[PDB]
Amino acid sequence: ESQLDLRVQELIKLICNVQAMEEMMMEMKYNTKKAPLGKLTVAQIKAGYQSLKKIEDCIRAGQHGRALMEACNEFYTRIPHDFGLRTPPLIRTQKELSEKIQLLEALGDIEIAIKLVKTELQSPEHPLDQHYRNLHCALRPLDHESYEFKVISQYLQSTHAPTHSDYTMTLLDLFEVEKDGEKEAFREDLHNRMLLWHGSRMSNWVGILSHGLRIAPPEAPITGYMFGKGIYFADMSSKSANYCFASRLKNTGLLLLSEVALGQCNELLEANPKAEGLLQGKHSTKGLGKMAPSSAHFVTLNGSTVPLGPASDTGILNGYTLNYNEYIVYNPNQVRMRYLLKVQFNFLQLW
Ligand SMILES: COCCCN1Cc2cccc(C(N)=O)c2C1=O
Repeated sequence: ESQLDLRVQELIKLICNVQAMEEMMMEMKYNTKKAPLGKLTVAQIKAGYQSLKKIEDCIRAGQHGRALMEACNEFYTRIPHDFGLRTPPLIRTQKELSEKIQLLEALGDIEIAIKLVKTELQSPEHPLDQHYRNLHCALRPLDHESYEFKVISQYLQSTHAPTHSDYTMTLLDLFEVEKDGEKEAFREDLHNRMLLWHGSRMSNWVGILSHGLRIAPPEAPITGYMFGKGIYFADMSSKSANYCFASRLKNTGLLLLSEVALGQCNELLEANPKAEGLLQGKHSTKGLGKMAPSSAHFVTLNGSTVPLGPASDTGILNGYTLNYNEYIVYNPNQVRMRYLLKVQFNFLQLW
């Protein structure tokens, strides 16, 4: 029998489920049958990113014919997909290229997860307890009556964007997060600390909790990252929640809240994959949104500003303009993971 709080038991059971990872990869068209997740290697993933660079080259030159077909076929050979009887689809847009980056990120997190979930041959501990220990990340459930639950609930609801109307979110459980080493590494000296959202797919949480949020590797396509290879956050819960890729079938997702040491922001109206080079002493990039929470409503929680909603106009308009802010830091030492929300997505099929 498990010695964990039942809330933690259910969380661990959810994120450490290998079959759920398999099903998630199958939904993304990855061929789990022919290329078992247990046998996938970091070298194979790295080569996958390299083949995306060649696709990126085609996209940035608007070459959509045989050169693109060949580049996509190379990627599909390295990272097996299951397209049934259909001609393999081409990867033609920045959006489609981003989906493939997301796949490789998920594969890397699953590679980590499969190693982590291995249990001891003989042990006095329940499997759930071994998985939990192997995270090296404390997860302490908070009561729904608590002040922290009240404020985080308010943050979640008040920053659900009105343009993200396809679903609502219900907070099922809330955990305080303390990742081994993060406090010691954190730039607690930097000003402008904010409590910001980060969403990710369900397959990714074992990786994120055990290794923290990470930046993209040098081999990844540069233009797959609209503000460069950093760690991306939102001040709108639903902007991050969209990156959970929850569905009617799998409607439980997680959202992470982290204390982010932004320091001096470099404010940008337009996307620039080379943004990190423009910092010139500044500590973070802020993609400037049309709509944002306003300072009048902000509260503090454990030394971080909480940008409570609702969102309203920022006076920012362009070319393209971001709907909502996004914040990018380029070193994990500017992040301290703080809360993990177990969220039920309630989908509305609107027409
Ligand atoms: C290929 O991936 C590029 C980064 C994609 N982006 C952009 C972004 C903005 C705001 C929040 C988030 C988040 N995950 O919560 C993200 C995100 O993942």
